[PDB]
Amino acid sequence: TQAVEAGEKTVEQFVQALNKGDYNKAAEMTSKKAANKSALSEKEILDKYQNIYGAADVKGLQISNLKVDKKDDSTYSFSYKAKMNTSLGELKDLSYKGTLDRNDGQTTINWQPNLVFPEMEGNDKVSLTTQEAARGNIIDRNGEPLATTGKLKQLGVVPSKLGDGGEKTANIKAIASSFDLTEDAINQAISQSWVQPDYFVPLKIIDGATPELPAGATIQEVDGRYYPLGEAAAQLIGYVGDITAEDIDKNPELSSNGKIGRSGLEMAFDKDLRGTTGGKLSITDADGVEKKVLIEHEVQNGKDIKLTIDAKAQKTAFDSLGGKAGSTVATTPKTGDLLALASSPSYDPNKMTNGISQEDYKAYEENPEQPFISRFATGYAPGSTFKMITAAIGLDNGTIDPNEVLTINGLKWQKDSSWGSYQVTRVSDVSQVDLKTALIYSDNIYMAQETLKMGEKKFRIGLDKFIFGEDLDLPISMNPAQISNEDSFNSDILLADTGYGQGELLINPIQQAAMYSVFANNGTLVYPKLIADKETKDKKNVIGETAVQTIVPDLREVVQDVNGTAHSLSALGIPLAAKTGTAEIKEKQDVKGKENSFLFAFNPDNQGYMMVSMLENKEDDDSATKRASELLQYLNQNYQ
Repeated sequence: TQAVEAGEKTVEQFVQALNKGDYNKAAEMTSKKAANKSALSEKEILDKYQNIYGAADVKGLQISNLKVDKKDDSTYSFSYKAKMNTSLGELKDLSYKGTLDRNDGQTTINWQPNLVFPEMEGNDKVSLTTQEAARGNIIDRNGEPLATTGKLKQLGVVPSKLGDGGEKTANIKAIASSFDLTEDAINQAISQSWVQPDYFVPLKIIDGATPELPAGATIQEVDGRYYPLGEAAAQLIGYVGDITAEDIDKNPELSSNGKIGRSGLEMAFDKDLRGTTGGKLSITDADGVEKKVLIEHEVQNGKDIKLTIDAKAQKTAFDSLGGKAGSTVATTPKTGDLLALASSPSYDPNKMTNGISQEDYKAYEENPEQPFISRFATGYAPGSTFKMITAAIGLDNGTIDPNEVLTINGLKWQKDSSWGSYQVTRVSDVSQVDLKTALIYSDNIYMAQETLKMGEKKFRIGLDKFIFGEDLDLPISMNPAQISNEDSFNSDILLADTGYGQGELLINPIQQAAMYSVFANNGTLVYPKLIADKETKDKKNVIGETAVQTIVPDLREVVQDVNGTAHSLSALGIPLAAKTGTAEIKEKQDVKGKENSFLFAFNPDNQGYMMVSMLENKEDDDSATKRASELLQYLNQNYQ
């Protein structure tokens, strides 16, 4: 027991040193090279672990069922079960045996080749064969490809077949002026460090038809991840990149020369799409002949993933933004299917995954509009579109009378003189404002007064019946919506601002479509759904059915009334109930009013579609309503 406990400590340190990848520290715990001792020296044990555990990508060696006895006077026998993770999976239940050595006051391990793998003997070799699994596809609700693996036309140049002098200058100009490529980049690619005279230097990937090949140009069809919608769904789908040496260290089950999802659904579903690597890890004889198989299973390709996205609605919603900063969400509000998740501006995922220069990558990250942001998953102030929620809350608790008319004089209003130089501002000087007039003209002073009349307690009681604080069950990384920073406003000004969707509210467009869905389900909140096979989840009795059948008739007037803020949508001639809205943000980059334009619209007859669009930091004379004409027509025809 005095030395049997110190012997178990030596086995614990030897296993730990192998687990931490430091094989030299484990080799120094072995006895000298002999017949009754260790079979190899210091550096020989090191190189054997570094080769075998390195080729199989062994990681995470942990043991159990450790038992150390006593064979001779200076020899203790140990044994333990162990498991490890390799390139082909898990090595469950491995019976290890060995003997210790209590020479002097330092116990060592009589190392044998059976400590690498159980049934290894002498000069036994280890081989590993692997077959890479094809990445699964991402399809829409109708089977259209959003992210598939197919053949790509690769344009390249051979420097030897270009010209010895003078002729090479005309061909580089003949290739740059025929494939829409930089004239100074074709010369730089053929003059890198890795380039040889007779090599094939790749350049650009031809998307559609291929033009005529000048002197030196040639096409070589290669395979790779292709995104048909391109930038129209870049933030949602994402892109895949080359797997690095450190990516394998975190997960040894990745292909050593495969593709790994870097963002979006390609990364959130990287396990379901990459499949599993097939092959065999076998111990062989000294002559190279097979002996014992440790792991073996066939290659299993990745499973396809079907979304609720509509490829046509996704491209229309993105193109309607015209490259401006903004986002658009289209849903079927009765089931929760996300028809389109557009974010603009965007980046090219095909150029991203098929070799991108670091100059074009710097343009993406240095763009002040930030095309890498998934704006449908970024928290914003909902804007004065939120006046629907504050009105519906006000109708349930009996605070707001739909027929009561407030008298508002001017464009600015403050409660008391204690507000200092702050005033709630409206755009239309309407003297007699009731609830219907406040929703048509988008009056902030009306809801600002009705919120203070309602009080903070009754306001939050109605607000807490929504999805504030909840984490939506979606494969999209996002933060939960919040009413404010703390559990109390502690400010009449902050309370009034929250009334018309300002203040410290933070709700991303996906969460907005969830809350606004109560107007298409008689007050029942329907949670959004991205995967097609998911079950519809709902939250009944968020607002009263009385408040819905009172606001929705008024929301029709926001489109039909000649002074309605969404009157330009009445040109469509379709049954529409909409609600506009703006939000003024005070950013510090250029001290000036950055205003965000919002639009919410849905079909009030069949509740077939629902849309929430936004223009971030909008230009002058621009709005989300000016751009929603095309998407609303498509959703009205195909989602009745």
